[PDB]
Amino acid sequence: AEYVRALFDFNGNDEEDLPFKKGDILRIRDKPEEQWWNAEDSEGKRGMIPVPYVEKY
Amino acid sequence: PPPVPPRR
Repeated sequence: AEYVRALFDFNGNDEEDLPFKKGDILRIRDKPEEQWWNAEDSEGKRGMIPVPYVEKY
Repeated sequence: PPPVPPRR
């Protein structure tokens, strides 16, 4: 699977966004854009996440 | 935190 680690907290701006906290491990599901990817959190919730806020895991 | 990138 493709996983990333949150480098900073992200509160989410649009309703499609996936809010997260620094340290969270997220799984990448799709990359419809270069800097915005769809990911899933440890609870199974899905949403868009900003690439600059994460590092590869 | 870093700048949140624009959407397209």
